[PDB]
Amino acid sequence: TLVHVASVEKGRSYEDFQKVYNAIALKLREDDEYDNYIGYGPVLVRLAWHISGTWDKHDNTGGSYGGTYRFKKQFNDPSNAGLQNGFKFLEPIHKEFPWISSGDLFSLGGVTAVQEMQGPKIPWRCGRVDTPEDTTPDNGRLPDADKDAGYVRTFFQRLNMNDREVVALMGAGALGKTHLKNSGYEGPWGAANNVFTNEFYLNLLNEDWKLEKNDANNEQWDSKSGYMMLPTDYSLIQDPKYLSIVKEYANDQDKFFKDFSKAFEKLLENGITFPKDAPSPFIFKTLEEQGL
Ligand code: HEM
Repeated sequence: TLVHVASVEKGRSYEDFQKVYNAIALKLREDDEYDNYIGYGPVLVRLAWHISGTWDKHDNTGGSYGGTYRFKKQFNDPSNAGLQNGFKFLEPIHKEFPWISSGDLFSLGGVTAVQEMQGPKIPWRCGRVDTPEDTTPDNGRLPDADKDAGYVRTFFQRLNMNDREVVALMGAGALGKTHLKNSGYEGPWGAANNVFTNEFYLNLLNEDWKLEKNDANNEQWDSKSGYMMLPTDYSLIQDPKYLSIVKEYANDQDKFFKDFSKAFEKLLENGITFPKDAPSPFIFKTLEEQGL
């Protein structure tokens, strides 16, 4: 198991990272038109999870720390197609703040997007360090969507995530949508695409789902309301343990926010050793809380 010790960007503290937060949040506001006015919030949240989700607990490869990845077929793979827009969004931020590492920026982008879409506060730690010499390909490390509950449970054990963590994670605020041309799946999980909610769980339990074939010839669960669920999403109510938790989050927004917050931060911090002398996690204020 390689060891990856967090190292604070030289001389930086809270206020420096809140400035990066603010520029990300302000660009989020400014580039409102992206993806039929969904904006960049959702792809940023997906970007943070994708780079973090390359981690393997068994040898500590991958993860957010090194910020250095090689994306299968340079994003023209259904597993990662669409993420380049997220990296392109963060390039001007990186140019404005060249001192932040890549792992810190990718992960802070996901935290910023969640909060600015009114999701829970997500504490965030700095100190990931680029590892240009050691690149992690995402190839085969992220999960397939045409699978069942056992697949999902087993996949996530590699990320040291349990049933609750997994169900909290996948709902992912019901942000954004699947795009047929990226992934071979089409449609949103809910009606409020760029607001962080527990509506994934509600829709899953309350919508009338039909198992259909999309124009890419892949099966997905569809509702007359125009929502969709991937086979892996749907499995969360086919498995009896997952189903209980789905119901729990459907019925308690605050519990879901708190569980999501813990699991997302954990996900974003996997693979990383924080010195005992490391600063405490930062909780960034939103633009709205700052009156900006
Ligand atoms: C079993 C695990 C999961 C599967 C199979 C998977 C599958 C998918 C697929 C197929 C898409 C569509 C990509 C495209 O068409 O644009 C996608 C979207 C997305 N994923 Fe995942 N995902 C899973 C886990 C996660 C989790 C844990 C998060 C974050 C906590 C998440 C975040 C998102 C978000 C926010 C998008 C929307 C992107 C956009 O609107 O541009 N996913 N995912």
